[PDB]
Amino acid sequence: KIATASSARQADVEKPADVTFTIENV
Amino acid sequence: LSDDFKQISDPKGYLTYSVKYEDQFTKKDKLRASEADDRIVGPTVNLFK
Amino acid sequence: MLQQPTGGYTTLEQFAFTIRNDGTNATPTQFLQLLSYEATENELVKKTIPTPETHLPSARNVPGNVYIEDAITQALFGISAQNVNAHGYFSRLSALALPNTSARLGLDGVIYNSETINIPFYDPAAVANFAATYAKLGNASTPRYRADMIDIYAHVGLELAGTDAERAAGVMPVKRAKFDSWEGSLISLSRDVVNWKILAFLIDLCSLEGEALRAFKTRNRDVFRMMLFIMSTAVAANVVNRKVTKRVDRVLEYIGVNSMRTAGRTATITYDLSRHEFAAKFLQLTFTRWNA
Amino acid sequence: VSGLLMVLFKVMTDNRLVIVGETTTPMSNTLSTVVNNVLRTTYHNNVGVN
Amino acid sequence: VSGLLMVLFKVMTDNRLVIVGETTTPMSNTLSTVVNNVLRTTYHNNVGVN
Amino acid sequence: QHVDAESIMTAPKGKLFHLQFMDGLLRPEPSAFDPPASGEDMRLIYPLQPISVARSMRAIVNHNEVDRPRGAVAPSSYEMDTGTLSRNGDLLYSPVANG
Amino acid sequence: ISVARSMRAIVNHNEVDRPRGAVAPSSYEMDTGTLSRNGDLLYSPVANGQVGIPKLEVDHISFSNVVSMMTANIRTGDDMAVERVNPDDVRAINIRNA
Repeated sequence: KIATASSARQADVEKPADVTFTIENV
Repeated sequence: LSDDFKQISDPKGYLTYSVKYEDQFTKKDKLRASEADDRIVGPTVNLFK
Repeated sequence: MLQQPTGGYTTLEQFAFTIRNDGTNATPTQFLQLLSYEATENELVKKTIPTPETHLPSARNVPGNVYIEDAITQALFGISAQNVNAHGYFSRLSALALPNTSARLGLDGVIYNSETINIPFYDPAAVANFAATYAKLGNASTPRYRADMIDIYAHVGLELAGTDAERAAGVMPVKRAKFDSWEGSLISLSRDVVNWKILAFLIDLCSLEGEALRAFKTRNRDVFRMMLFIMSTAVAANVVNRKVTKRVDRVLEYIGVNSMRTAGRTATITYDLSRHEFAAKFLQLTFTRWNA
Repeated sequence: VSGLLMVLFKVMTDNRLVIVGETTTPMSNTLSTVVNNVLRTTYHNNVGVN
Repeated sequence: VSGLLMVLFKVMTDNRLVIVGETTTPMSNTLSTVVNNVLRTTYHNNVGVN
Repeated sequence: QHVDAESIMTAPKGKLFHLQFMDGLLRPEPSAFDPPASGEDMRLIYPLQPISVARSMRAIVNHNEVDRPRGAVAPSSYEMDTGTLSRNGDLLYSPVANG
Repeated sequence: ISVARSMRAIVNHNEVDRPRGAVAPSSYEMDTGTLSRNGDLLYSPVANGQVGIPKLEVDHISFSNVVSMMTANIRTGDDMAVERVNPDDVRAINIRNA
């Protein structure tokens, strides 16, 4: 088979901050 | 033979823990654990969630 | 049972009070050096503290181990402490006040109704002297016994920012504190203080008498002053950074004047009214013991 | 009072005799050290709660 | 040159404010020691690339 | 389950009442902008003796991530002391200190 | 050219040996430092006891950094509301006093 080349950049995964209703602390 | 005893496995106690939770409290950082350690420790961490 | 040293428990290396200074360990005395003050046109005057009520809360037995040290330190120094006036802890404290109680105060700061031989604890006579006064912290909420939340802070100012001549005079200008500081200097200071084992300090304050007691008052004045400082940041009307050259100076206006502010803010820990009642009562008892 | 009696009766007549149930011998390297110390070679899969 | 300006503009007007995302607290014994040292209790599941 | 003062006063002497009591340790703080409450919540009935004699643990949440909530209870050490057996076969706790 | 290059030739020359012309990432890419007391990013101190150079002060890129964050969304709460109560009589209003 023929030799080949490829590329990759790191992807964005930024999202608006989630709204949670539960709370970690008293 | 007489059935003088009642052979069993994984016995009931006379006392058990009972728990009331407030469901609105919940830690945001999920705690991954070893599957083995999760199967020893795990009934406990659920009951005292 | 830990024997109490003639100089008090505070002499022990086990009970050293220390604070991080931009992260490095330092005695409170070498933090208070950084502080500098600007006087203003108003003037603090310390009228005498009303004497604390004799009435201790009833010594009802309660399930479990009360964590009294953590209770007090959180009520005074912790971020958004809750249930500070809940009565059970101080009821056990009054149980410690009894002449021959089974209860014991661990060096950990917990109270155990068991004799609990495994855990080391303070000499019961000393905690008898200490509980006999500080159980009164349970009176802090009851309307008959609420402490002056306003005037007592004058004393705080005088004992913190007061120059030796002003401390003799009993009257000082209201002051604006300032110091070279770091990102969350006041919060981190309150963290460093809330971890203090103050019961050594209080038990020594109540148990010691005569020359050992007065020497305790001189040896520990900086400690007392740091607790006073954390409270002052809690009650300061306003706290702000000032950018002098590349340095950032934290500025607390004003020392010795309780603003009765209750809403939270970034700069400092904040008292809800329950924390004001508590802190004021604590100041009543502590300043009464300190001046004798 | 009656209930205590029956509790006391039911315990007086508890003729149960344990036999080992299904059990496991976790390979140790698979357990976190805090749990590896507590563990003693083997244990019932019905660990219960402590 | 224009692009640099707009880069410089877009950074001058970046009003983003991070909130912690979904996170994990790996049980440590489950991580190889080289990674256990680098790790500090918790981390975003979107670890990124270093 | 509710209880009028009238029933607390006029219930047969032999009957078991069933009171309820809140543990409000796990009630989260009000929002900074919740409207002020002019009203005063009030209470009449209290226990005369400790209730929650059965309690083992309490307030399994974090106060401020690291700090302990006031009124939280850790389990007694004895719950966790698998001891050993005495030479006749009775259960024992672990020796405390030595020997 | 290849001013942008961070790494190169991520293969093995002869299993253990390094290929000629391969480049390892600069140390700075990997130095999560800490924050200076005012809150700026810094590299780790080099040797001792010298204070860590701020990351913006020098030209190397760094991909491990300490970002401050809210623990959870801060818009979650109820919006502030007030009780405006306009004056009883307009003629009685004192606009004076300057």
